[PDB]
Amino acid sequence: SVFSERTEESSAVQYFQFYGYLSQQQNMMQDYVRTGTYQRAILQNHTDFKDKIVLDVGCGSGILSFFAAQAGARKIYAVEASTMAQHAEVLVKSNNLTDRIVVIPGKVEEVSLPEQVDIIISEPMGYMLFNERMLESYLHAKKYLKPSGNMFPTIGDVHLAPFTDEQLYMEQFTKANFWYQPSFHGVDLSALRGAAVDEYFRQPVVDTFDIRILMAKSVKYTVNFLEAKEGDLHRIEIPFKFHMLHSGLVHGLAFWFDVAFIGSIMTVWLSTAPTEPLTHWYQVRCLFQSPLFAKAGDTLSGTCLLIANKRQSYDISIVAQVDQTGSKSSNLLDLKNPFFRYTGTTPSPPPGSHYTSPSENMWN
Amino acid sequence: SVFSERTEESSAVQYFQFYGYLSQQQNMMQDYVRTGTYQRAILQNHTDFKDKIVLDVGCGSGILSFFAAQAGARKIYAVEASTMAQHAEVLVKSNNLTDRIVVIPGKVEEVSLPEQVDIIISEPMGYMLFNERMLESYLHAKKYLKPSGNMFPTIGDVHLAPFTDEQLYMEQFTKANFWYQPSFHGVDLSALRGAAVDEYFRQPVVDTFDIRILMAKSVKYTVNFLEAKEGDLHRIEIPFKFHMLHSGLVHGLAFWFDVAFIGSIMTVWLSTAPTEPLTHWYQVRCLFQSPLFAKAGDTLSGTCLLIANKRQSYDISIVAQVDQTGSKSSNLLDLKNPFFRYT
Amino acid sequence: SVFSERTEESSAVQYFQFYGYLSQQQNMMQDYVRTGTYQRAILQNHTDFKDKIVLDVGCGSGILSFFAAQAGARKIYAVEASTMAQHAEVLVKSNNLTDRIVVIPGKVEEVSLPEQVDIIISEPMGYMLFNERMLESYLHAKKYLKPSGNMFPTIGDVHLAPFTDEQLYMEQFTKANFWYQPSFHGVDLSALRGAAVDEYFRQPVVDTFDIRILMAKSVKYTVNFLEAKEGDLHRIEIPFKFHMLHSGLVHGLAFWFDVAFIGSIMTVWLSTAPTEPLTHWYQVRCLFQSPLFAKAGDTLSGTCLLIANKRQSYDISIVAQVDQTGSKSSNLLDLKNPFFRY
Amino acid sequence: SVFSERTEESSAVQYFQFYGYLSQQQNMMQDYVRTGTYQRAILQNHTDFKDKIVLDVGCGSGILSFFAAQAGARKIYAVEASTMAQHAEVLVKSNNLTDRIVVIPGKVEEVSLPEQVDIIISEPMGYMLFNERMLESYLHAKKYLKPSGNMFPTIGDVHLAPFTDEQLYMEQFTKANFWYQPSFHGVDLSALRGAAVDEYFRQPVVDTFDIRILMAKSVKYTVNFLEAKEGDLHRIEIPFKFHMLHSGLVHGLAFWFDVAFIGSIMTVWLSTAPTEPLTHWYQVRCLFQSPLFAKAGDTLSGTCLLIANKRQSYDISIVAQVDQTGSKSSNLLDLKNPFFRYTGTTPSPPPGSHYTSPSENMWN
Amino acid sequence: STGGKAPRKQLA
Amino acid sequence: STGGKAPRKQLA
Ligand SMILES: Nc1ncnc2c1ncn2[C@@H]1O[C@H](CSCC[C@H](N)C(=O)O)[C@@H](O)[C@H]1O
Ligand SMILES: Nc1ncnc2c1ncn2[C@@H]1O[C@H](CSCC[C@H](N)C(=O)O)[C@@H](O)[C@H]1O
Ligand SMILES: *C/C=C/[C@H]1O[C@@H](n2cnc3c(N)ncnc32)[C@H](O)[C@@H]1O
Ligand SMILES: *C/C=C/[C@H]1O[C@@H](n2cnc3c(N)ncnc32)[C@H](O)[C@@H]1O
Repeated sequence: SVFSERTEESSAVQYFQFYGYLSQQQNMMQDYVRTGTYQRAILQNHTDFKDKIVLDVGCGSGILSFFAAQAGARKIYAVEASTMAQHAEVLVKSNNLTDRIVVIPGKVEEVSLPEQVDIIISEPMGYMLFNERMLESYLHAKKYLKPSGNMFPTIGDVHLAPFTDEQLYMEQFTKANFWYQPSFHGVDLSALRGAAVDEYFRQPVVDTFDIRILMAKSVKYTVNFLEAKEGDLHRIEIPFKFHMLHSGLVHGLAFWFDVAFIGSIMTVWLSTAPTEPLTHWYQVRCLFQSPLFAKAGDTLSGTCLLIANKRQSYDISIVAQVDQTGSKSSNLLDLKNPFFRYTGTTPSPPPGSHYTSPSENMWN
Repeated sequence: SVFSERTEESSAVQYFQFYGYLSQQQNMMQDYVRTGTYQRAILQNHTDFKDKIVLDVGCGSGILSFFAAQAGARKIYAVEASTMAQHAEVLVKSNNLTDRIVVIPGKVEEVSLPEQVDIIISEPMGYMLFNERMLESYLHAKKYLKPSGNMFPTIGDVHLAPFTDEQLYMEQFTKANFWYQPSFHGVDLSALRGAAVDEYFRQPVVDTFDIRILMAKSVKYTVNFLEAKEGDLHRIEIPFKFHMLHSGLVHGLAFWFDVAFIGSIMTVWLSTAPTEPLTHWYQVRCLFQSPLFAKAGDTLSGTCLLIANKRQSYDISIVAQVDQTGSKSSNLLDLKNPFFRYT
Repeated sequence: SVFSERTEESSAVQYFQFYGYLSQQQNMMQDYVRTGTYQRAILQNHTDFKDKIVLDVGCGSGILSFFAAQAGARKIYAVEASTMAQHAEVLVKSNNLTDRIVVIPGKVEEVSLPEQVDIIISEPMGYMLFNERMLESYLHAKKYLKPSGNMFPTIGDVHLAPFTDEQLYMEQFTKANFWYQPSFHGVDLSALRGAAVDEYFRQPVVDTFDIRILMAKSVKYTVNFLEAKEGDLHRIEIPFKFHMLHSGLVHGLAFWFDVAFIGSIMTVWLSTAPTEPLTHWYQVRCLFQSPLFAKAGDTLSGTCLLIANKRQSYDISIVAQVDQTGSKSSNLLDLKNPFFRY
Repeated sequence: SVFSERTEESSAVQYFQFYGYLSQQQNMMQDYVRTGTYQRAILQNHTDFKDKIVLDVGCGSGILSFFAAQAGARKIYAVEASTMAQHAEVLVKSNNLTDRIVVIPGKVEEVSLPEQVDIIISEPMGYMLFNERMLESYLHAKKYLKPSGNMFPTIGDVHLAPFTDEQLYMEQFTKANFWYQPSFHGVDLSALRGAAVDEYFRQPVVDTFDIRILMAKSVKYTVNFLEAKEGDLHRIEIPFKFHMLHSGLVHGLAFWFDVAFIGSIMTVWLSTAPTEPLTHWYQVRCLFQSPLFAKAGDTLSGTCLLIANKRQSYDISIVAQVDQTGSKSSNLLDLKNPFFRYTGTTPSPPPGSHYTSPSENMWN
Repeated sequence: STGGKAPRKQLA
Repeated sequence: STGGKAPRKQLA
């Protein structure tokens, strides 16, 4: 099968075991921005569902299929590969919808649908959009779509922007310096300090931040799910040419993504941007091994290359240079092994952001 | 191989990938109680190591081997199945101990040692002692132990005691009751509430607590590593009879463990008790889906049964009843997937 | 009689037995907000009583008739159906008011008055206003009211507002979850947990709370006693459209009421609001079996439907939904059997 | 029917409505002394139930029948007149005991059993034992009992003892003095003060207390349920002759009760005495209209006469006198309308109970 | 009446 | 590996 070919067995076992837990379904369902936006996108575009045949790829508990049913769908085929397909079947029965929602356990690449559908719905976005590689299963499912059928979501936008965060960068060496001591209980650990530094820099950072750490307007890479093919996501090349709005040390690239539900009545947008309410996707930041000094007006150019791997993730290659100086930096990161840094605190703005006296603005 | 037979491939890949990260070695090493206690147990029993041949099972970074070398060991075979073995080799060279510490990559069940050893050292304890099933690898390595050989640690004591903690129960109960809603965005989830409760309470809770919440003296189950067999840990039956010291609701059983280094000079203990300084093992609590009400003087009896699974952990079955009232609780927990509550 | 038709006999016996106890009259009398507000409303509007003929519906000890007498009434017919009519008579004589206050034992639906009256006074308010169904007896008495006669109180406003109170919800939920146990002394009770939840949450909660737990401005349902007919109270429909001012879990709806005495000199209000001094009516909260999640700016809409029953109370139906999400909560409550948490 | 004849319909409606509430079942079930003692009495006398036929009069939720089933009963007929009979049926099915527990809705005076039984179980005790008049239903059920059959409980003991409590007595006039006011909002209420005093003194007090307020050993009036008949409870005459152990003012009589389960193996006691852990029955106290002075050694003699009424309760008539001085007092109380005075605090001992210096015992 | 409303008293 | 353990992150 297409899925087994591109996926290692061990990775698939852990993956679908995770999604078999009701607690993980709850976590996603309780993301109000996520679940609420999907409901609005479907119900406000009721003409795209009224008396239509629907395919729900990776339905989980089936919540998106119930929204399609609320919109008037005649038949909904809810495909799910984890053992959550059982729990979804129970929900379909308890909600008296067995005549309109058919749960099909198994992988969308391996099951059979009795007919073609008018619209496909799914929530295939991982963090940084592409993690988990479920977008390819979502695109694979277009083999069941009628010629003029729609897809919810319809397009996806990944945004990249350079950031400055001296604390984040320096924290990598503070952690690795554990190994830079000559007598840890009598053992010199210093020979491993470089390996520790390497290990931390291969990890993307999943958390949030104040948008004022961004040093340039974002660049946008768009995937059109109506047109894209599975193979388009095996190698994702994202060139960028950032025109610096602020002067400082560039420590890496920040990533967020938006999706759009282009319906007949309206287009609904789901955004994970740092300017929007926090979602369970947060944002993702990839450090440079060495910071790049840029002054306002300079151009930071380079490429972000994502190479899919058989662990349902991507190997990230980032290269960037300040054109005016030729100073270059790079990094290689494993999208599958990010560091979850979120603490729950409100992100602090970069120092040096006060342009008027804060003391004069006490009491307002 | 013995390991591959009792271990699923997808579990071993993830398991040894986890221990290949230097950050995880740092987490264990920085546990000063664990690392300091291991060192003192070895150095104070230097006669058990002086000019002896040592096997280190799962040496990781090799820290325990360096302690054995400090104690005067003549030769130390440091077996490690993760890619951490390469980092340990770097430390052996950089510490100028290539003549005394030999890193042997691979599983202790699939490798070949050039000779037998006088003492085996290891840190194979997981959460609730038995998680990860590395105790069986530690016992398996006895194939290389000399008749008169020793084991560091020598014995392991797992302790059980009933606790009361209404806050912990209501946290887990409230989470599961998410699936009691009849109209989540207009969808009736209530049919899955029973399944949700089963799932959430299948998770043992890893964190620390005060001895005050314990309602009776602990019961102890001992594994003597000198004389136990690999197969002895496939099915672990822990009967208990708790004489309640306080009245109230029993919300479950709390677990912790001690290990003892029975050396020739002295015996040194490493404790994860809730009355002792915190270690990276914390303590473990298995909640009842429904608490049992007990009076002071009552007896809470039952059995905690651990059945090893092919994911390098145990399916836990805890059955308990208040003898005076016949109120019974039956629970099944997955030791592999605990809830880490420590904030 | 109108009363016996709408009232079960066992309910009427217990009802009027309750009000025959002097201790229960003391409880109401000692409510200083209630008693002092009534007196002030009557004495300040003395022109509405000076040389007038008065009817006091359910006079109990007679306290309100004494206020009308203080205000200058010529004759006051004090109707009381409980045995308290005897004690009221004792007070009329001991206070030397036999020439002005005439106690008439019996139900206002069944007695005969020698003449029509200029003004009717009464304290027929139950908790949540409508309990006891005495408002219908108060309105039924208008058959004795002259065309342009007045009524004290003149109007009644019921207020409802959504509230959040996790502690209250968990108390009632925890009690009901006693019936979730699978081994109570070895007996599996869990098959009754649903019935338990239905029973416990069928009880309205009578106590007081702080206005901060309210998540939206209240809506108001008004009964104009001058215009209303007693049949109007058999089925009371209260639609509501709440604009949520705070995000969080809506655990139910809180209820309270105000009444106005619209006199010729001034209008006086008696309020049981959670922002006002406590009265013996407290406030009333109907819990949802499962709370609704709402965001600030959302609209919580639904209908509160009160259907009168033969036990001198109402079966309460509350259906509410968060419009933005379609999350709905339906509940049925017995106003006669509340849970007194205070 | 025997029940309808002796009971007013108004009382029966409110009575059985109250017992149709699961919350009231829970209150009784959670009384550990009461529920645990019943369980111990049944299970420890297992021979009295093993392979026997049982009748449970007023089974409520059926909890006592489940205990009899745990003891080995072959057949149990559980009669309940409230709507709780439905919930008991649900529990019988859910516990897989439909073959061994038969729930019969209705009053034990009006239902028909298919056969006679070996043992009757019930919990027919109200406060002061006799309230509710359920003991007569319990005895009426002996028409289904085999000649050699047993009764659980087997006997009941009502205990009476004189008490001194100056605060309780004075409180009656403090409450009544609300009416001794010449201008309550301009109204002279004083003419009703005597009626308020009469009203409070007709109320027994349901409360607990410290045993040191008792001034003499209790007298016990025993009802042998195996021998007594229905009519024995219509008029209950309890003479007493109290040998005063303490000198002081006697303000009334305190009541509690015990029951015994006389089984073939052992006898088990359920006591509501003030010396035992509190039960939901608490204790009951009836005041005299005037206190009686008594010296230690005197005899306080009189009668407590309980006359059953059609409201499932008793009119109580107490007359007592101190023989040595002829001082007499009396009172008439309605057992159906007690004042629930329990507050939740530990009952304080009467003043003047310290025979050693409390200051010398602060540091015992 | 109190006994008509509550035949059995509440125990905490 | 954090991704193998949790593809989707926890939102309080
Ligand atoms: N079957 C096996 N054979 C060899 N090593 C194993 C093994 N099972 C687990 N291990 C290794 O044993 C280590 C346990 S953690 C202990 C590390 C080190 N001894 C210290 O105390 O710091 C892990 O690094 C793991 O990779
Ligand atoms: N249908 C009816 N006819 C006459 N009296 C009634 C009645 N329904 C209720 N009542 C009486 O109305 C009274 C209401 S409470 C007592 C109010 C009194 N005015 C005071 O302030 O003290 C009760 O005494 C009750 O017995
Ligand atoms: C972000 C996860 C969404 C849901 O989709 C499910 N899922 C992933 N991949 C597949 C395939 N190939 N077929 C069916 N369902 C799939 C995940 O399990 C998750 O519930
Ligand atoms: C004190 C507990 C009484 C229980 O018994 C029930 N009950 C009272 N009276 C009768 C009669 N005559 N027949 C059957 N059950 C009766 C009460 O309802 C309560 O459960």
